[PDB]
Amino acid sequence: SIVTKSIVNADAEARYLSPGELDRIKAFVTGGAARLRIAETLTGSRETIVKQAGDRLFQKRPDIVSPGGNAYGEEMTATCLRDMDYYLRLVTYGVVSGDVTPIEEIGLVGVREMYRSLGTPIEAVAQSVREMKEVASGLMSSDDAAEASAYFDFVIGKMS
Amino acid sequence: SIVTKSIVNADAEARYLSPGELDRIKAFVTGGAARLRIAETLTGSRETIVKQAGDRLFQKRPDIVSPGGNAYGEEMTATCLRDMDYYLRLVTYGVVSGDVTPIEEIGLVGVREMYRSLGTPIEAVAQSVREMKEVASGLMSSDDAAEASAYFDFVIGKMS
Amino acid sequence: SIVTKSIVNADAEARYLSPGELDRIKAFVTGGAARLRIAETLTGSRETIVKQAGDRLFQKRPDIVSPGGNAYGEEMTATCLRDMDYYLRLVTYGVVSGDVTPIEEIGLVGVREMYRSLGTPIEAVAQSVREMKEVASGLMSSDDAAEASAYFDFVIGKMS
Amino acid sequence: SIVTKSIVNADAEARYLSPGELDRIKAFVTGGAARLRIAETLTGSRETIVKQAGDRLFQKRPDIVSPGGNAYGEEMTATCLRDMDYYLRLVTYGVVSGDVTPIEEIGLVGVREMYRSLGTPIEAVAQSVREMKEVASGLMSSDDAAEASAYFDFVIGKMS
Amino acid sequence: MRMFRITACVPSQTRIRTQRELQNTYFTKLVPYDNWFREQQRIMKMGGKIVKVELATGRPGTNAGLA
Amino acid sequence: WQNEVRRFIPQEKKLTAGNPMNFLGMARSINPAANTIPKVSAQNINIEASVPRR
Amino acid sequence: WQNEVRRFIPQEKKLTAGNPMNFLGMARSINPAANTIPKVSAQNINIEASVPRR
Amino acid sequence: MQDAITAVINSADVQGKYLDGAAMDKLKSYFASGELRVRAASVISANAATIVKEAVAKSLLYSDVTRPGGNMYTTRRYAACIRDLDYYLRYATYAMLAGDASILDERVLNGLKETYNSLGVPISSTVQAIQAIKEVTASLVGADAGKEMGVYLDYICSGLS
Amino acid sequence: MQDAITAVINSADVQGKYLDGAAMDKLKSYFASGELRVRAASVISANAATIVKEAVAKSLLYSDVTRPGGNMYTTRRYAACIRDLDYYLRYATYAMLAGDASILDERVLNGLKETYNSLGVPISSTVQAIQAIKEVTASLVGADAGKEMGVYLDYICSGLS
Amino acid sequence: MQDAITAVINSADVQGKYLDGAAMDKLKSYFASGELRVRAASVISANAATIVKEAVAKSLLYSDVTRPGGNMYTTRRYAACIRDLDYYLRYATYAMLAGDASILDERVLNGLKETYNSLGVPISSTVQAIQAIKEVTASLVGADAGKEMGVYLDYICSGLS
Amino acid sequence: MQDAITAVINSADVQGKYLDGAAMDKLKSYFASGELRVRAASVISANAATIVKEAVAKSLLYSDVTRPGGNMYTTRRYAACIRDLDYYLRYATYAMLAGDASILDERVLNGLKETYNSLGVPISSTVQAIQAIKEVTASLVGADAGKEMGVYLDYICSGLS
Amino acid sequence: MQDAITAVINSADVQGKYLDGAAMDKLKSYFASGELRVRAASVISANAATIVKEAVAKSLLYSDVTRPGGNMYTTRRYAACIRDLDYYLRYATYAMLAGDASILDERVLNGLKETYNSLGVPISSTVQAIQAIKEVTASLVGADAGKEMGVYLDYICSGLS
Ligand SMILES: *[C@@H](C)[C@H]1/C(=C/c2[nH]c(/C=C3N=C(/C=C4\NC(=O)C(CC)=C4C)C(C)=C\3CCC(=O)O)c(CCC(=O)O)c2C)NC(=O)[C@@H]1C
Ligand SMILES: *[C@@H](C)[C@H]1/C(=C/c2[nH]c(/C=C3N=C(/C=C4\NC(=O)C(CC)=C4C)C(C)=C\3CCC(=O)O)c(CCC(=O)O)c2C)NC(=O)[C@@H]1C
Ligand SMILES: *[C@@H](C)[C@H]1/C(=C/c2[nH]c(/C=C3N=C(/C=C4\NC(=O)C(CC)=C4C)C(C)=C\3CCC(=O)O)c(CCC(=O)O)c2C)NC(=O)[C@@H]1C
Ligand SMILES: *[C@H](C)[C@H]1/C(=C/c2[nH]c(/C=C3N=C(/C=C4\NC(=O)C(CC)=C4C)C(C)=C\3CCC(=O)O)c(CCC(=O)O)c2C)NC(=O)[C@@H]1C
Ligand SMILES: *[C@H](C)[C@H]1/C(=C/c2[nH]c(/C=C3N=C(/C=C4\NC(=O)C(CC)=C4C)C(C)=C\3CCC(=O)O)c(CCC(=O)O)c2C)NC(=O)[C@@H]1C
Ligand SMILES: *[C@H](C)[C@H]1/C(=C/c2[nH]c(/C=C3N=C(/C=C4\NC(=O)C(CC)=C4C)C(C)=C\3CCC(=O)O)c(CCC(=O)O)c2C)NC(=O)[C@@H]1C
Ligand SMILES: *[C@H](C)[C@H]1/C(=C/c2[nH]c(/C=C3N=C(/C=C4\NC(=O)C(CC)=C4C)C(C)=C\3CCC(=O)O)c(CCC(=O)O)c2C)NC(=O)[C@@H]1C
Ligand SMILES: *[C@H](C)[C@H]1/C(=C/c2[nH]c(/C=C3N=C(/C=C4\NC(=O)C(CC)=C4C)C(C)=C\3CCC(=O)O)c(CCC(=O)O)c2C)NC(=O)[C@@H]1C
Repeated sequence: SIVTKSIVNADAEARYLSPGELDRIKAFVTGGAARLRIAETLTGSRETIVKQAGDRLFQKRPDIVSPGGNAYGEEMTATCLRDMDYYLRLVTYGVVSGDVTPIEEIGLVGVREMYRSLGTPIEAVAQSVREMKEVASGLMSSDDAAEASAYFDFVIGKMS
Repeated sequence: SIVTKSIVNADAEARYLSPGELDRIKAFVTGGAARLRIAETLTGSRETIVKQAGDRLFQKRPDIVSPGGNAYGEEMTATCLRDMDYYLRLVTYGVVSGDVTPIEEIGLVGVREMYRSLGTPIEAVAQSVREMKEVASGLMSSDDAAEASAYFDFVIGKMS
Repeated sequence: SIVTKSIVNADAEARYLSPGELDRIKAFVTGGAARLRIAETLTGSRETIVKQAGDRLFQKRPDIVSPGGNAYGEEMTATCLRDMDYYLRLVTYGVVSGDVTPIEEIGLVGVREMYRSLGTPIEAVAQSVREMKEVASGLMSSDDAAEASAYFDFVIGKMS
Repeated sequence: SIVTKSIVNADAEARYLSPGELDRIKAFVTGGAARLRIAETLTGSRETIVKQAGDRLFQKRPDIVSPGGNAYGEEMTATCLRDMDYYLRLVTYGVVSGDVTPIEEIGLVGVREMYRSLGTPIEAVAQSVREMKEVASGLMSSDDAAEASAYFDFVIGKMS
Repeated sequence: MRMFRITACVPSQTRIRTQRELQNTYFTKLVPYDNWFREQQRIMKMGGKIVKVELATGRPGTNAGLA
Repeated sequence: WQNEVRRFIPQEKKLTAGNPMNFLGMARSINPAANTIPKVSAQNINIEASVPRR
Repeated sequence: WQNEVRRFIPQEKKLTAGNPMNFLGMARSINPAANTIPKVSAQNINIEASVPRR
Repeated sequence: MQDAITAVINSADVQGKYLDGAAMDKLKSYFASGELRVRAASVISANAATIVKEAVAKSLLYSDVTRPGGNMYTTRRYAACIRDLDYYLRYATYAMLAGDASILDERVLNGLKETYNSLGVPISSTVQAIQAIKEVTASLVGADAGKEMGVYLDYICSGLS
Repeated sequence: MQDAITAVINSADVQGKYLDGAAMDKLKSYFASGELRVRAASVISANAATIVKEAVAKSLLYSDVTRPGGNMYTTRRYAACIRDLDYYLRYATYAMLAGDASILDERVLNGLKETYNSLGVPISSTVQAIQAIKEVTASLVGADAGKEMGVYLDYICSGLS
Repeated sequence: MQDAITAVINSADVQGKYLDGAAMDKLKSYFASGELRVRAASVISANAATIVKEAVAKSLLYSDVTRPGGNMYTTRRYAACIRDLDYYLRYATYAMLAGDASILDERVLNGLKETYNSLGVPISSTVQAIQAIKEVTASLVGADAGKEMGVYLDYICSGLS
Repeated sequence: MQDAITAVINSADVQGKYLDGAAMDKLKSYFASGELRVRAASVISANAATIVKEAVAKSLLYSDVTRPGGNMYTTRRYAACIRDLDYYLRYATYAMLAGDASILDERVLNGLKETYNSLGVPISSTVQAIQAIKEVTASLVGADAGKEMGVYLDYICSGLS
Repeated sequence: MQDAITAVINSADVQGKYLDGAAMDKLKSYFASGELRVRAASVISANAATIVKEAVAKSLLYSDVTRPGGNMYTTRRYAACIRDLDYYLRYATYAMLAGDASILDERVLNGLKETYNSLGVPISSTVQAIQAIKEVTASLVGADAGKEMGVYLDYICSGLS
């Protein structure tokens, strides 16, 4: 949350909130209607974004789905799409909160260790969330595509 | 009786029989014509409702009339109808008393140990009282049936 | 176990074990091998003893398996045989332990509350384990049948 | 008796005796002839038991019979050996009873307060019954001296 | 267990109670042997008088067999 | 030449102790004699002498 | 006179969000195209020049 | 413990003021709902055992908790669990009579979390057993009275969670 | 820490689903309150020395604790007291901006009881000090923003009590 | 609590199966232990106070604990000390008869360390008194029953220290 | 409990010797003070209702606790606070007659802070009530006799703080 | 910490003699264990990630613990649980090389229960994880080494639970 981030920075500097942080909170608290509209767009298009981005990922990288791959069977593919739904939910949470702190606290700290333990190619997970970003920007309005693509961008950067 | 219950509750905390129960005693002694009408209706139609209640009881649980059952033999079935007639008379005693303590004093203390010693299904006895309640509710006129339903539901609740 | 019941009695009475009681744990540990023989022959013949006991219960009490019954179904007879085998396990545990303590601690405390929640006849399951006693006396040697059938007499008397 | 202890325990837990307890009664009414034989041997040879035990007690603790003491004098030694005969008869009563409760309710309840009012060292009486069991095991068979020393053992434990 | 059947009258010396108190004023009760000395002492501390006491349970003069 | 797919579902579950799966087959082999539905009218039983009178 | 006999299985546990069983049908509807088995034997390859050099 | 009426009285007492119109129309809401609460009380008191019977039948029978190793195994633990569901149903009926959850706060949920943690009692299976009680009593007593019973049983679930 | 929107996000996250309509309604409720929270935070941040000055003058000065030998004596301890009430007012402003009292029992109330017990600090005197801040801020900013500030300040009082 | 026989019964019952040879061997092992524990408990019950009085005479008598200043001087707390040692010897004989130390951490060691910390009881001196009880018991009853009493008294020492 | 004379006896018994000359000097100092202690105890026992009356009047009436919602509100709680101050004055009289502040942590301060923390009793209001008690007592029995009352009421304040 | 060889060295040194025959055959038992322990350590250090990998796959993965709501949920908590199981496996391997659980109760178990209660870590789920490590190590290292590894892992389970 942007309020949580500004409070954390003000607490670290041991001071009250600056007017710049405070009217950023004002601007967010007025303009949150567009962000919740983006969140409803993603929630309504939850299944089709994951489905199309999964198809595009398996076209681009068919060796995560080949024999010997990490996600071979239909159940393993279902776990892949489950992780895609997880990260889409986190991007929706980041769009709503206005800051990447829920995404960091839930699904980006220790993701390298988790996917090392699972054997999963994290560069292919970055490709997966990249195709989710591409599909969402395709079916979303351009300013809304940029607003959601900021958080998609952060998830791509922290995975890769 | 409700007067006896009010006397017992006043004597337990050493009161002088407050108007909060004395108005209830007044309402009971004024409206006793309706419960006497209920009692004479049940007394007049006592045999039809107990036969239909035994019919629905054997419809739902024909174990007891099966050769292994407790009510088998056409004498034990007669004893079943006799016990159900006993509980119907207890219901009439309660509806002329105004409360649940005559049914409690006559036929609910130790009924569990009684039917444990007799080997009968006490849940099927409760089901028989349920069917007697339903047939009496069908025979009686709405709010009178709802008034008798408190005494019936007391019998099922303490039976089960 | 006989040692744990005697030591709970001595602990409550604030004394060491009485020399008669030490003499009787002495008698139990000298005569314990026959109890192990009872346990191993019941473990060897568990399926046939429960076959004969269930079949003769289904002959003797047809109301249990009659329509409307709690043990009417094929499923319901299967879970009845489950309860049969559970009480056989308790009898084997008791003849190993030398006392009634595992039977009462596992399958007798609260069993009336359980079986009245389930609607099952406690006299019928007592008849079942009595039939386990009689077929065990038929199948197993006569001298150890005294101890095994005696613990069966305990569970039928405590259950009925 | 052991039947009295078992019947007190069974009445306390408010049902019939467990087959552990009927096993207690069964083995007691097999071994009662042997117990009666042991008690008859002690009754027949009682005089050498009390006399030799008192003599070696006086050898072990000469302070008790030293002048000014409790047991000093022919009169006081006569009363002391009468106490020795009392205790030996009580242990024979315990042997024929099969437990230690007649021993308790005759001579071991209030014995500490008894000998404190009499000015009698209970540790010296404990040494006295130690020499009692020594002489009894000396002139008694070893398997018989096992249970005789068990009952003398209880006397030593409760009175020491 | 060699119980006593006693009856005694215990008045209230300090409070005027408004509940019914025959049931703990004048009462007949069964008291065990090892509790009876303490119970009779407790009545005599409370100021009540032992109206009557008899040995309903057990036999007097029994040396053994009292448990 | 296959990768064993990570079947997380508890299918082909080993029927452990305490299940009625271990007694379904013996219930089939017993095949209990279910009693017929008795034809008792419960309407024509006069409860004055059919009740035992001893 | 109908009778309600239950089953050895309990009630089915209600499927929740984190369980990938709800995505099994969508994975089937994808049906991802696997890759062909590669027919390379690697005995004929020679590691002195087939490694690139720039 | 306090019901809705004495909760209003105590809140106005701490506020130090008389009963304003919010207190009066909350009291009128309780007086409107009282007949429904009495009827639901009569139905639940009639069917107290059967609600628990069908709820434990449709929630945790023939499952791993009733299997050996599970915590509903043995007759002692099973009857303790049935008495626990009876406690939950009776205290939910009490809270439905009161119009307040203070009885659930002080007589039910006080110490129940660490009691079940010390006992090893499965919290999620207990919660879905309470959910089964909710569905049975909602099918039995009606939609609105079932909704108040459901929100009090869900308060028990949230306190136990 | 946690604010209102992160509380909504975590409440959706523990059950695993996305944000439904009720979550968006709570979000719009917080977005409606955000104007009041921002203006109250600006006012308190502008006047923050005057609030603790008036509170210490109203509740702490000319008493036994500031008479010599007390804990308010020995000017280092007085400056630490002014710093402590400044900390309380600043973190209450943080919780007022947040809409959730998680920062109060994370970064203030964690160990504060045994801090004051080890330092011999009068607990109810501190509680009176935060209540003095409460009516000073209530008179400063208004009834509703003062109500929210009062909620977080007496949350601090209840944690300290 | 639970003994060895009830322990192996419960270890069968957690999987819900009958007893196999892995139960048979240890169950016959406990039966082989048997009469040794019986006669050891018999002779301990014979001279029950005597191990205690030689243990105190060898270890606790004529030292700083019975000298003033020590926590065993005065008749009341030395009475409490010998009552404690009677309790320890009785419950160690209980654990020896049971064949498991469940009665020790169920009946003795629960809260004993913290109540001795509240009373200021010397932990090391109580441990050394238990060692005195152990050595007198081992000199009395023999080697195998002596080391059975030794391992249960050392379990008491390890729990208390 | 303990007084000055049994404190002398216990200090003799810890080191294990008899009563030396300094012990006799401390005893004679107590015997010299005992006339003043008896006179002050008689005056406080005669006027004990007036001390608590004037102390509550000068320290507790017309305050936030006495306004509704506070702890001094609800006449049951009001009379309980009066009874608490009566207990404080009576045990302070016991301590002044004794000569040692052991009766306060043996019979008053044992769990008292935990009691008031669980009860929501204002600690500083109780402390200033004790200050009013000792001021009224020192004004009544004089400065020299009121010195010991000041010692023990301030000991109550230090224990309760 | 100590191993079995320094344990018998210290047991000889505390009573102050040289190495006797009990020390001789205890050392012979440890040297006879020897090769088996060092080979088990070699194969565990070989496939170190394998046991924890399919142990989490066998026990923890695809359950309510790793679903939302559970404690295995979120990637930081997942990596923390992997770190904890690597800790447990490494320290169990260390205790296997030592022959004593001194490194277990001296490096792991002290404070672990209360820090897991502070963090809300499920003790039963960690126990099932340790059982999964026990089963996979039994499948990977053999029978005798597998069962002594199981002794050390369920010593960890008994200490933690
Ligand atoms: C045939 C003679 C009997 C029969 C039995 C019957 N049992 C059930 C169901 C259950 N039985 C148990 C019993 C136990 N749980 C334990 O842990 C132990 C040992 C300590 C026992 C003995 C339980 C818990 C159930 C409930 C579900 C389950 O199987 O776990 C039924 C089914 C009742 C239903 O409504 O489904 C039946 C019919 N029927 C009889 O008449 C005899 C008593
Ligand atoms: C004239 C000399 C100046 C002046 C003084 C002034 N001071 C106060 C108030 C207080 N001063 C103190 C001081 C101390 N606390 C300590 O621990 C120490 C060192 C030992 C000191 C010196 C305190 C605590 C107060 C608060 C009130 C109290 O007595 O507790 C005032 C009063 C302010 C008011 O409005 O209450 C004044 C007037 N003021 C000036 O203008 C001169 C420069
Ligand atoms: C005239 C009516 C009579 C009278 C009254 C009187 N009362 C006080 C003081 C107080 N009265 C209370 C009462 C309550 N506390 C509670 O919690 C409740 C229940 C809701 C009640 C009724 C209290 C707390 C006080 C203390 C002071 C305060 O204002 O809170 C006074 C004042 C006495 C003084 O010296 O301050 C008076 C005068 N006095 C009479 O003579 C008439 C008989
Ligand atoms: C799909 C594009 C890629 C991939 C997927 C894959 N994932 C798993 C298994 C798991 N993934 C997680 C992840 C998370 N847990 C969390 O709490 C969060 C944040 C909210 C995330 C992202 C977890 C825990 C698992 C374990 C199983 C479970 O559901 O708990 C697998 C299965 C691996 C296995 O051995 O079972 C797979 C295959 N694999 C690929 O190749 C793609 C790159
Ligand atoms: C009054 C008409 C004459 C009389 C009375 C007197 N009564 C008592 C005390 C007692 N009274 C009873 C009687 C009852 N207790 C009950 O609970 C009930 C029914 C609900 C009745 C009728 C009892 C049991 C006592 C003794 C216990 C008590 O004090 O409550 C006394 C006191 C006797 C004493 O010595 O304490 C007296 C004197 N005596 C007269 O002179 C009046 C003419
Ligand atoms: C049943 C839903 C599940 C469950 C139950 C279970 N409960 C116990 C035992 C106890 N239950 C309570 C609860 C309460 N006592 C109260 O007085 C109140 C409020 C009025 C409540 C809520 C308590 C205190 C106990 C412990 C006392 C006792 O022994 O009964 C057990 C037994 C645990 C044992 O070790 O015997 C069980 C099994 N567990 C399940 O698996 C069911 C899903
Ligand atoms: C002498 C008149 C008679 C008598 C004495 C006797 N005493 C002991 C040894 C001990 N006595 C005590 C008792 C006390 N502990 C205290 O703290 C106090 C005063 C507060 C007393 C009175 C204790 C503890 C011992 C043991 C030694 C120790 O200091 O711990 C003995 C020795 C017995 C032995 O076996 O060592 C004796 C002989 N006995 C008589 O016969 C005289 C009549
Ligand atoms: C004696 C070995 C050493 C010693 C002990 C000591 N103990 C007490 C008093 C108590 N001891 C206990 C402990 C127990 N309660 C139990 O139920 C059991 C066994 C299961 C034990 C071990 C308790 C509760 C008390 C207090 C009640 C009582 O006195 O019986 C004291 C007295 C403390 C005091 O002065 O108040 C002492 C001194 N201290 C030593 O120095 C000996 C080495």
